[PDB]
Amino acid sequence: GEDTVPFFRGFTSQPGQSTEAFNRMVTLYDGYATSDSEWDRGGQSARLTDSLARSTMD
Amino acid sequence: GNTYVMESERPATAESQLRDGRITVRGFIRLLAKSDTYKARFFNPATQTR
Amino acid sequence: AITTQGKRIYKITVSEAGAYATNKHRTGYRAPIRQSNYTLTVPYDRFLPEMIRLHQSGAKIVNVTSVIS
Amino acid sequence: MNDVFTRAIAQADLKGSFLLESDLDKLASFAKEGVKRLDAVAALTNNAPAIISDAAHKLFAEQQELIQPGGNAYPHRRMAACLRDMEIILRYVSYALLAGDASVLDDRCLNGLRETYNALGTPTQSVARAVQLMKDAAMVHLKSTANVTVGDCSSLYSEAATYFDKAAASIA
Amino acid sequence: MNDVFTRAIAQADLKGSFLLESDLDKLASFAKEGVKRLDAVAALTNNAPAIISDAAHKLFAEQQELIQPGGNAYPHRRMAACLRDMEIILRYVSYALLAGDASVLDDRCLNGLRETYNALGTPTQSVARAVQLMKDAAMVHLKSTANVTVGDCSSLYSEAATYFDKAAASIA
Amino acid sequence: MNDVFTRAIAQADLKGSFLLESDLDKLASFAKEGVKRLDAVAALTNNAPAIISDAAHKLFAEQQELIQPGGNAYPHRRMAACLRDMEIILRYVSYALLAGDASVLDDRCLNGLRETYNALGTPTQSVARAVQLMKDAAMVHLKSTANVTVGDCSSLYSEAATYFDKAAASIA
Amino acid sequence: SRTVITEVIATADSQGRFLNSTELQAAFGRFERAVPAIEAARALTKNQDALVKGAVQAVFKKFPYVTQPGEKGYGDSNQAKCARDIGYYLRFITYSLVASGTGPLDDYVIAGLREVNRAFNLNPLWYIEALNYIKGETGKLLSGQSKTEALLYIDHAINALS
Amino acid sequence: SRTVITEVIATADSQGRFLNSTELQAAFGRFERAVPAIEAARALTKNQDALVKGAVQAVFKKFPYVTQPGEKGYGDSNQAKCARDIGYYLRFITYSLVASGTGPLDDYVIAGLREVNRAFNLNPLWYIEALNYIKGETGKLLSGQSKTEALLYIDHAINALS
Amino acid sequence: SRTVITEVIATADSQGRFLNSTELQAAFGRFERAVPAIEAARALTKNQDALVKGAVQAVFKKFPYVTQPGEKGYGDSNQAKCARDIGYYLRFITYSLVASGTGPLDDYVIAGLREVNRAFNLNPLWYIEALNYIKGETGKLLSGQSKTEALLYIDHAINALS
Amino acid sequence: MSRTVITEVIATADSQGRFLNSTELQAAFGRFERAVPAIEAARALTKNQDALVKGAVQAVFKKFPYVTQPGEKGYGDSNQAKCARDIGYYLRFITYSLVASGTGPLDDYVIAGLREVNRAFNLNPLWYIEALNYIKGETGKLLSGQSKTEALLYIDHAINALS
Amino acid sequence: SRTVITEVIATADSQGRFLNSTELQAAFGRFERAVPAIEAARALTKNQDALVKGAVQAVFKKFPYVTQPGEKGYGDSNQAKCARDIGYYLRFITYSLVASGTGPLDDYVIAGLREVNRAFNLNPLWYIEALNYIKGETGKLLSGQSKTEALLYIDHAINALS
Ligand SMILES: CCC1=C(C)/C(=C/C2=NC(=C\c3[nH]c(/C=C4/NC(=O)[C@H](C)[C@H]4CC)c(C)c3CCC(=O)O)/C(CCC(=O)O)=C2C)NC1=O
Ligand SMILES: CCC1=C(C)/C(=C/C2=NC(=C\c3[nH]c(/C=C4\NC(=O)[C@H](C)[C@H]4CC)c(C)c3CCC(=O)O)/C(CCC(=O)O)=C2C)NC1=O
Ligand SMILES: CCC1=C(C)/C(=C/C2=NC(=C\c3[nH]c(/C=C4\NC(=O)[C@H](C)[C@H]4CC)c(C)c3CCC(=O)O)/C(CCC(=O)O)=C2C)NC1=O
Ligand SMILES: CCC1=C(C)/C(=C/C2=NC(=C\c3[nH]c(/C=C4\NC(=O)[C@H](C)[C@H]4CC)c(C)c3CCC(=O)O)/C(CCC(=O)O)=C2C)NC1=O
Ligand SMILES: CCC1=C(C)/C(=C/C2=NC(=C\c3[nH]c(/C=C4\NC(=O)[C@H](C)[C@H]4CC)c(C)c3CCC(=O)O)/C(CCC(=O)O)=C2C)NC1=O
Ligand SMILES: CCC1=C(C)/C(=C/C2=NC(=C\c3[nH]c(/C=C4\NC(=O)[C@H](C)[C@H]4CC)c(C)c3CCC(=O)O)/C(CCC(=O)O)=C2C)NC1=O
Ligand SMILES: CCC1=C(C)/C(=C/C2=NC(=C\c3[nH]c(/C=C4\NC(=O)[C@H](C)[C@H]4CC)c(C)c3CCC(=O)O)/C(CCC(=O)O)=C2C)NC1=O
Ligand SMILES: CCC1=C(C)/C(=C/C2=NC(=C\c3[nH]c(/C=C4\NC(=O)[C@H](C)[C@H]4CC)c(C)c3CCC(=O)O)/C(CCC(=O)O)=C2C)NC1=O
Ligand SMILES: CCC1=C(C)/C(=C/C2=NC(=C\c3[nH]c(/C=C4\NC(=O)[C@H](C)[C@H]4CC)c(C)c3CCC(=O)O)/C(CCC(=O)O)=C2C)NC1=O
Ligand SMILES: CCC1=C(C)/C(=C/C2=NC(=C\c3[nH]c(/C=C4\NC(=O)[C@H](C)[C@H]4CC)c(C)c3CCC(=O)O)/C(CCC(=O)O)=C2C)NC1=O
Ligand SMILES: CCC1=C(C)/C(=C/C2=NC(=C\c3[nH]c(/C=C4\NC(=O)[C@H](C)[C@H]4CC)c(C)c3CCC(=O)O)/C(CCC(=O)O)=C2C)NC1=O
Repeated sequence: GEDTVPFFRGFTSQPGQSTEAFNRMVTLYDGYATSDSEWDRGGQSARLTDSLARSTMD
Repeated sequence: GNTYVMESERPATAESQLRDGRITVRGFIRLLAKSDTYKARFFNPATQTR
Repeated sequence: AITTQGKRIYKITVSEAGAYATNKHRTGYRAPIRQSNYTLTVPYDRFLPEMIRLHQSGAKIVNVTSVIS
Repeated sequence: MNDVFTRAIAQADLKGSFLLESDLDKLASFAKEGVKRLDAVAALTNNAPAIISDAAHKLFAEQQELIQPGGNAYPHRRMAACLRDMEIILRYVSYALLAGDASVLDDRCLNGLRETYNALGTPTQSVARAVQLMKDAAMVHLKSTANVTVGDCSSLYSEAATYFDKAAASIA
Repeated sequence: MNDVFTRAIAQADLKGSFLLESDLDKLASFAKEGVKRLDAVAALTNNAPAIISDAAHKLFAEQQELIQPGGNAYPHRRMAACLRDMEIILRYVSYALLAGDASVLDDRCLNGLRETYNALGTPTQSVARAVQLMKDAAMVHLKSTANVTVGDCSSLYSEAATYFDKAAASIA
Repeated sequence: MNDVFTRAIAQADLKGSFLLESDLDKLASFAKEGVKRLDAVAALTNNAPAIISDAAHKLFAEQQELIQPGGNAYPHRRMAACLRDMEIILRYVSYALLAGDASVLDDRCLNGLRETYNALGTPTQSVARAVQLMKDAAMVHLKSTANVTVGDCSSLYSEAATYFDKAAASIA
Repeated sequence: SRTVITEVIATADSQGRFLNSTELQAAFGRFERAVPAIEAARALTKNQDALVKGAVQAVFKKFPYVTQPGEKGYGDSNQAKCARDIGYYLRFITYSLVASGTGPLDDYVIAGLREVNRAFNLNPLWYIEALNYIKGETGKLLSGQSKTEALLYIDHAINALS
Repeated sequence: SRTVITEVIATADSQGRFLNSTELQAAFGRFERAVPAIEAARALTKNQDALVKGAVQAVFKKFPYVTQPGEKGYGDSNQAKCARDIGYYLRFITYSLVASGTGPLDDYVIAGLREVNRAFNLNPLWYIEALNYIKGETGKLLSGQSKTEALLYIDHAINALS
Repeated sequence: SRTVITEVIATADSQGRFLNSTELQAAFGRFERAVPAIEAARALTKNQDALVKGAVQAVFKKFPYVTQPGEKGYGDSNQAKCARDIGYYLRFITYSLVASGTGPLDDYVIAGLREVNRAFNLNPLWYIEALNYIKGETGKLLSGQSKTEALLYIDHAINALS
Repeated sequence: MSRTVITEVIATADSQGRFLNSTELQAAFGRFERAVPAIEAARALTKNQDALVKGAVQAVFKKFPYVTQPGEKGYGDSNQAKCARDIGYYLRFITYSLVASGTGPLDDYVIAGLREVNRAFNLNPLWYIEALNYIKGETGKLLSGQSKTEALLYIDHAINALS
Repeated sequence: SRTVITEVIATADSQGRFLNSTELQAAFGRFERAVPAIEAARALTKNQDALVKGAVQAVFKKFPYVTQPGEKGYGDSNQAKCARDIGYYLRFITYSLVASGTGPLDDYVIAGLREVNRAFNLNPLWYIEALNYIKGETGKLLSGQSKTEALLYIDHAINALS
């Protein structure tokens, strides 16, 4: 909505959402503490790309 | 992404305008995305896919 | 945006016409019901998408005024 | 935002009883002639680049004040918006043609476009002239009978003329 | 959007001086008698759905036209809107009642609702006497001493009546 | 938002002629005096916090009721808004000064402020006095030539005078 | 009012391009669907009163326990309004049959159904059983296509009630 | 301003729903805490003048190097404004007690406090110590609950100062 | 039309803050660059008609398939439009030199180019070769800072056209 | 990820959190009934691809012969081999989209990124426009009835993408 | 950090576009302005200890009560910390001069200043006084271009403090 603060709707099935989004954002959240600055090196490498690779094929 | 937003970084004008309400919260989110520090945190050190 | 075209923001006054209310009811009230009449500030750059999305929402424009010139 | 069949159903609803036999027959005839109108609108969509090219070239031929310095279509973006406005207007006209109802056309931006152009300062009769030029190019491209057998199209052109005149009146 | 407490403090800040003793005394009178008003609003909230249902029954009994085709509530979703609207108006009555000030109802609802309903074309007098039906059912359930200590609430009844009256008058 | 060179380009384009050699000469005169103007804007920017502090201090000196109860800025939020609005007015006029033209100030700053102040009941004359106090402190601080080369600044004096004068006129 | 052509229009106008092959072909397909549905709706409009009344008595027969003092339908006025309710839904069945879409149904009755039923304490299963009665007759009254899309529409109606 | 019932009503309208238990219990909480705040307001009503005066002298005392000529403390209008300031703050404190919430205090003094504090060289710790003095006399003027919530409200005023 | 000053002020407004070392330095650096670009623009203006005719004949020579009758390049009205277009292009190059930024060229021509050209069937190679002749003639027109500025702006115009 | 009738049906039904209503089932039936003429068109165009590609080569040569001139990008044996291979690819993909009864194969395969190819390689669509025009001229007799207009639709969609 | 070349790179990257004439002009301007800035850097390099001691003793003059026992300035280790802080400030000012901007200064002091100021009660007025003394003495140490740009860096830091 125009007046709602965005939140993490992951871990929650969205209308017509892929089964992969749950797994990816589980792998990507990892708690409150996970910061995505230029440090911790986790906000730099694309963790999701390996999983996304499987989506195009079957 | 749970990065601490340091106090000097914030635009007082944008938050004041949202306080008046000429913009929705969505407009303030847009303006915040246009902030340089946002790119500095994410666009600047990370690959475009990441 | 910085260009002479990008400036000249245009105010938009929006009314929730009956079509918009019928659309919003059947899509579902996932957002709070806000009053029918509301003015919105839209620059030249995103001028078209505003009433585009409002038209797909079923709403209709009251009037449009230009902030700059 | 209702279709022609939805229009008839809406009247049947408001009068509170079932639809009448003549309404049923006219809607059946509309279903039969839907083949014709879908042919016409598909040709329109195919010929749409040709229609817009012809109409715009005739338009910029018949007047030059848009292209001269300071013109309403001079900065090479305003005339781009001109092209976009013609194509979207004819898109709406085709929408009304296939839907069989002008109420959806009026709801789609016709309630706002007149004051939009008034605020922009755009000459509205120029827009009407461009719409009529597209209407002419459209009827010309529709009279094209390539790779297709012949059938009744006069009523289709009547409906197209009514829609185009409605658009011209609504804009200006 | 204020209550008696906030509005009184507002006047105190207006004069710039401190609260008067008598002001604080009226405040204490409100506070100690507050739990009465709380029990009233709680009973209202609990009995709400039955109030809506039976007032709707009276609504349909005393007029048939809305049930007939073309009624402002004739479509299923338009009557659903009718019901949710009595719901929300009595809800705002409950709010202003708990706050003890009409201003919270005024600013939060009336300014937009007036134009909304006038545009919708629903008969304002009809909605007002529907508010009267709401008032009647609510007074029935408010007179109810169901499982509560007995006492005096005449002033509360009067002010609930006044809130219903202001809602009906503004909505008229 | 634009600057004077942009206006020259826009007028030349809308006529479709080029910028005349006299126009090029006056633009180059601005350019060589542009160094002068940048020093003026730097004097504004460095002294802007002190300018605003002193101007607000004196503003409260002549106007006591405003921070007294009943004043438009008596609550801390409202006088805070006073401070930051005077800040932003000075910042936008500084934008106009370094631009060498005024419409950059009007397009975003002086576009919607007056109607908001009329609706809110803000005393706009007090705001005009604040802006001319910005003038006073800007003259006090920009006349300081210590730690910078000496020269003529009557052009900058007149130009900043125009910007503050038109800001006060638009606001009030 | 989302008849198939209506969402065709919505998909077309949502983005910038004209109508491609798929929506034209779907519009054609609907335009041959129009006929058997039209005879189905006409046949049902011919058989109005007997069918609606029989549906009402079927509701009595499969739900006898309410028929006692305890029906919201108990009393001549309430039974008559049961009949008029069934008539309204028959109206909407015919309208959606003509419209080649759930348009009338989802626009009017399916829109905001469950909360209205909760407010008025009207068990949908009664309506569902009435439409199963309608299933029983329409198995004979209509044949082939007309039968098939009529059955599918009233299936969607059942699902809407559920 | 806002009292507890103001957040109550704002939330209830935010979800667009009727008030359940918890906010009604908050309504209680406010009602039974009203009386102690009531005599707190009584006391602060009676005592104001000496409170303001003592705040002036105490802030001049533990900050000696501000009193002398050549800085903020010197100049008669300066301490006149100090007195008016303290009167305003403790009046808003009385408002807080009456409202049983930060509402009036917050929206009247707390908003924009910092930028004013460095926008006029007015050191906040001046006001923290003024409110510390006010704690000093209220530790004796009031008693029991009235004392407790008055302490809490002046503490929040200090906390926003700090 | 955009000037270094214009982007500077727009970014400052977006951040809502005064101009620092970087913005003042950019302002300066654009200011000394103003005079040689002005000289370049004037030297291009004085050679306007010769440049237009030279571009016309250069486009005539480069593509053999443009001049013959029945083609889009052929035409007295077509060639009048050619000369008008070339005058527009070089005048807007001078405008960008005036602003000391590409913004004038950018918005005035570059915005809305490709879709317009494809809607009207305009070969971008035509404008590429025309501005290539402009490059060849302007290289001998100017030397030093003016030459560098003019060549950069015409190169950017070609890159947009290419 | 190709867009076709049934695939976009599945995507749309997944989108709204709903099952398949009357409209999607009827559209599926229409796709089944319309596939057979598309099958006939695809098979018939598969039979005579040699003549179509060779005639297209000569036709695009006739339209703008100057590209075949020496010193131009069109002159050269490798250029001719590439022309033949490209036009073969076009007819392959057009038959593909005829089979799928949707532009999605063409969309993804060619219409995705074709424009930058033309700009980066100076291959003005006009030659491929002439190629597809020749294809339509020849297929104006190859097919019949429904299959005729079916092939015409997709080839003209490719034209509009090129234009 | 943020130096003119770095903003140029990041901005060009934003719109996904190569560099243009304007940003190369800005880089050029940085290149010539570096030489006076480098000279200023040398001047501040060889005067560091005098800078520090003079600033600390100026703070003494304006704020001697700070050195009183029970306050911050009291304590030899406290004063070592004062001098170390001022030296850090001056080193970051040197980085700013060599950077043709305020990038490293912002990144390494301005990010998080007022927070620590509140934390250890570090009054920014102290550092305003220290940098004002540094400004006054650089009025003698430097002259002309280097003087003016170093002054702008120092007073930008001052205004950030204020
Ligand atoms: C779940 C939270 C909760 C509630 C709501 C509650 C009910 C409640 N309502 C009260 C006030 C009251 N309110 C009323 C009025 C009532 N009597 C009639 O006259 C009216 C129909 C009706 C008004 C709606 C009365 C009689 C009291 C008791 C005051 C007294 O006589 O001392 C009191 C104070 C009486 C006492 O404790 O000695 C209680 C306990 N108790 C709780 O723990
Ligand atoms: C939701 C609860 C929460 C957690 C779990 C949390 C940990 C946390 N520590 C962070 C950075 C930091 N955290 C510390 C603190 C540690 N490092 C030093 O060794 C200190 C001795 C020590 C403190 C005891 C420091 C110094 C940084 C800055 C490091 C950097 O990013 O450069 C960040 C990055 C935030 C940002 O800048 O956007 C997080 C999220 N923060 C939270 O809000
Ligand atoms: C786009 C950037 C931007 C601008 C330009 C801006 C100006 C601005 N000033 C406003 C009202 C106001 N303007 C003032 C100031 C005036 N009243 C008196 O105090 C003074 C004499 C005088 C100042 C010299 C005040 C006090 C208010 C709000 C009244 C209140 O706080 O209740 C408002 C409406 C509500 C608000 O946010 O305060 C805006 C939007 N705000 C922004 O975010
Ligand atoms: C999905 C897109 C589409 C396709 C594939 C299509 C082909 C098509 N259109 C048909 C009907 C037809 N279509 C037309 C077309 C008219 N003739 C006039 O000259 C006008 C140029 C034109 C516009 C009205 C005619 C005359 C018929 C046969 C008469 C009838 O409608 O039954 C038929 C049946 C005739 C037969 O097979 O023998 C086919 C196969 N039409 C389409 O819309
Ligand atoms: C919902 C559908 C929709 C419509 C109908 C619409 C009309 C429309 N046309 C506009 C600009 C424009 N439109 C035109 C076209 C007109 N002037 C020419 O001379 C022609 C005769 C004529 C074309 C028929 C022009 C020249 C402009 C530029 C006006 C300006 O830059 O100030 C604008 C302002 C923003 C923009 O597009 O840049 C709108 C809102 N916008 C929409 O989103
Ligand atoms: C901000 C708080 C709020 C208010 C003030 C409110 C009233 C309200 N009623 C509305 C529509 C409506 N309201 C009604 C009810 C009226 N017509 C008849 O049925 C009755 C006699 C009468 C009710 C007693 C109807 C039927 C509509 C739909 C109008 C239509 O479909 O044309 C609308 C427009 C969109 C909507 O919410 O449905 C509002 C805002 N709703 C809110 O959430
Ligand atoms: C197209 C829109 C439409 C709908 C959705 C509709 C159903 C409907 N049923 C209603 C109540 C009712 N509905 C019924 C009929 C039901 N109760 C019995 O158990 C039967 C098993 C069953 C019949 C299948 C009865 C008896 C009432 C009266 C209950 C009351 O008034 O509270 C009402 C309230 C208005 C009135 O009193 O007439 C409606 C609108 N009628 C419509 O025109
Ligand atoms: C309802 C909102 C509101 C508040 C909060 C308020 C208090 C208040 N007093 C002020 C001035 C002042 N405040 C003080 C008091 C401080 N200086 C020292 O003397 C004392 C130790 C210390 C007191 C604890 C002084 C001396 C001034 C005058 C500043 C000057 O000399 O210019 C100011 C700043 C305006 C100015 O500088 O003239 C405010 C906001 N007034 C209001 O309308
Ligand atoms: C000020 C902004 C502006 C620009 C940039 C501009 C270029 C331009 N020239 C046009 C016409 C034309 N332009 C040309 C010239 C080109 N074709 C070849 O002959 C030459 C190699 C080449 C010139 C160097 C021709 C021949 C036409 C004829 C109409 C056509 O068929 O497109 C058109 C289409 C509408 C018209 O003017 O009639 C545009 C947009 N017009 C503008 O208002
Ligand atoms: C990024 C480089 C950096 C800087 C710039 C920095 C400033 C700094 N100085 C500090 C201590 C201090 N800073 C001062 C200086 C002030 N106090 C007053 O007495 C003087 C008037 C005034 C000097 C002008 C003093 C006395 C202390 C010791 C007491 C304390 O604040 O904890 C502290 C608290 C931690 C500590 O040093 O023990 C910081 C963070 N720290 C850093 O790591
Ligand atoms: C980005 C770095 C930069 C800065 C900071 C800068 C300021 C500046 N302006 C200059 C010219 C000047 N600037 C001024 C303006 C000042 N003198 C007047 O008295 C006023 C107090 C004030 C204007 C309001 C004057 C008078 C001159 C010398 C005459 C002239 O303009 O040619 C000079 C040349 C003198 C020298 O090198 O010592 C500098 C350095 N130039 C730069 O490239």
